[PDB]
Amino acid sequence: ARWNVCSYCGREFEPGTGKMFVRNDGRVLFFCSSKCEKYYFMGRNPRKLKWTKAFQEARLQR
Amino acid sequence: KIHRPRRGSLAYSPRKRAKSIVPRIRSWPKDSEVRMLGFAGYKAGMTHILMIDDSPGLTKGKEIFVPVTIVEVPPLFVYGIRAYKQGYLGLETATEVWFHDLHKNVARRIKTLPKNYNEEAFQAKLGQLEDLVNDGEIADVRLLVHTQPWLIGLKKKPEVMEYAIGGDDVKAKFDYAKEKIGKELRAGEVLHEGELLDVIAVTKGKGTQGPVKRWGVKVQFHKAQRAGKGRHIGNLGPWHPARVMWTVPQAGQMGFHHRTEFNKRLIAIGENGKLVLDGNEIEITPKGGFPHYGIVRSDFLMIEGTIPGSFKRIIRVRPAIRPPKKKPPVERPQITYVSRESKQ
Amino acid sequence: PIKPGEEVIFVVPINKIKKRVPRWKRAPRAARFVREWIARHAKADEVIIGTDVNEKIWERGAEKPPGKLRVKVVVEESEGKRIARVSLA
RNA sequence: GGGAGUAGCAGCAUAGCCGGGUGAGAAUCCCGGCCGCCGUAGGGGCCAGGGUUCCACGGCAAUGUUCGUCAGCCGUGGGUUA
RNA sequence: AGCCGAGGGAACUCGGCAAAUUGGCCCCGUAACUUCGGGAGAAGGGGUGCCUGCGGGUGUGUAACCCGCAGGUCGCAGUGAC
RNA sequence: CCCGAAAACAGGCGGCCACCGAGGGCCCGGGAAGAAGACCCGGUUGAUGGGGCGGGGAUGUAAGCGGGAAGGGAAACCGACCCGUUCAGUCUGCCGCUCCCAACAGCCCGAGUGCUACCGGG
Ligand SMILES: [Zn+2]
Repeated sequence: ARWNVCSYCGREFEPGTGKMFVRNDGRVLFFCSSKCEKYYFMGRNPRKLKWTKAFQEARLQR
Repeated sequence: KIHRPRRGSLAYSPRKRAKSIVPRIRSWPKDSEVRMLGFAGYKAGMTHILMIDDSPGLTKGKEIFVPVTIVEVPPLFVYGIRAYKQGYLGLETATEVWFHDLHKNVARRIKTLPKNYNEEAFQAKLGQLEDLVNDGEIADVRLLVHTQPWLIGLKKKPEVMEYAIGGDDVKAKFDYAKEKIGKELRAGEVLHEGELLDVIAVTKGKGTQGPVKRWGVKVQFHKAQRAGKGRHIGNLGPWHPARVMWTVPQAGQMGFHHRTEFNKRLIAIGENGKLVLDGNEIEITPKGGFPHYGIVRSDFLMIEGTIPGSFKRIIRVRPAIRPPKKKPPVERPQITYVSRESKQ
Repeated sequence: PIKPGEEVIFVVPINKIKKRVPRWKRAPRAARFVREWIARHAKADEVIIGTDVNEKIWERGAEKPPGKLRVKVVVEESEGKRIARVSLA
């Protein structure tokens, strides 16, 4: 009954939900929503979005 | 020649609108324990849990995702006792006895209640029925019950029903019924965690539908789609017999049918909106409330899987008239997680 | 009812008739909805809508009237039956 | 006569709303405002053909695919200068 | 009469019917065959927005119309619709 | 398991009224129900719809103001875009609390009999 962490928004999401994506090089990824999956695959930058944690990352990086 | 099975079943015909929104029970199970053989409540919503598997089969002993339905069950009121005798063909009612003090709202279902009917008259009628049953004429005893929808603020007009009693002695059944009448009855006194149940309700309505969706008919070739016949059947039959056969699929009413399900497992029984997992007391109501149904506040059943009906519909439950041979244990399973996040 | 004199602010939900009609008929239906709603909620026998209310309803063309109107209402009682007048708020 | 108070009065340019007026009577006629369509044509000019359909006043039995106080409809009077 | 559809991609059908794909401009590059005129826009590949400036052509022109360059910056997408 | 008192032996039970009026319908506020009809919930012994105020949710951080910005211009100033105020602003065919507005006022159907053989009891 473990909560997973999303690779785009950085939030925790509950057991029984979400997606695991696998790349043929073994690298794994975790998504909480089709929104985040789609944005990742199309190439929106999360460091610019004020509802992610990478945004606080970049705010420190300033 | 190409062979294939026919489209749809003929076992649920005629596919018409149900006679009543309150569902009727036709058959009862044979139980040795002297108890009331069912309960009734209102459907609230769905969630999921993570539990350790119990039932025989592969996956046993592992942590699995399980969908769950919640049914709110306020206590019922027992207002009557009926006696049945054997007539020429089948059973026929011999007589009825009622309680004298009934809620003001019951008159919304039963417009004509007696005028005075005091307690001493009620007791004399009980005595008459007792002596009648004490001879050997009587063959079955049933309870008369009404819901109390006003505790949970859903409505004020109750639903009135009849429920059978288990065992094989009319006198035992009558002693039970006489110790029950005039009082409120709870689901924990009737049901046991871990049982298998049959659920009964009227399904969601969908109005008039065509044969593609009502029977699983195929959509014709794209030439016919451009001709004006895509969602039609080919023909109504052959030259002879020179009439339309009742087995040919046609459009009509879909949904709002009487239906029965088999072998749904009872996971847990809750009280006052709470469930106790590991000493804690957690709320099943998700953040924001159930969609199209508010907060659960009285008592609730957790049933595995899905059940017929819309949200605020009346549900009836009975124990397992047709269970398998490798039942799982009658005991609440080990639950590791219950979801109570927002559902809208 | 409401006392004549007193100006009463009323919020008219026009979202309740969207999807009852096709898009190009949404504003002419909204006008009738406003009229009937105010008649009901002010217990009036006649309602007089202002040009300002009409122009606010037709501002964005015939397909996009606002979901909620804020309107002042003033009732005048005359020959018995009451008569309502609608303005913007 | 039955078919039947049924089909049709959609499809190629989906258009009306608010206030005021006239009148026995107004979804359909007039005024104002808002909202819309055409915009190398649905705008302007003018052959052939038609022949008074032109103008004003007064009307609504019939005509106009519905209504009509309106009208290329009906009636009474006028109107084309080298 | 129109819009979108996960995974697969003609397994549909007499038959890829119908629908879909491509698409404007500049630069690179371009086969067999040939009546040497063509084939040929063959095929195929790269780029394109906004802002801040710098240069050229004709012209008397800090008039007008055209041809190039550098830098900064935003978006899934710059012949962004047509 | 599904349909099933029009099953012509056209059923059983309990209760109410008659031998002015029990009961039912139109009407009103609405869906979980719906081609017209039908079905279900409520109608001030009230949270049925709206409003207000709170929860949950979808997008993605508003306008204005201020500070920067490759560069240009004596200087003032221009300047796509960036930063802060700012999980913001907008919306919500979901939930809860609260009588602030409307569920008013009415109108329509509607059972009543006698002869013969009586039955079982006066
Ligand atoms: Zn995420």
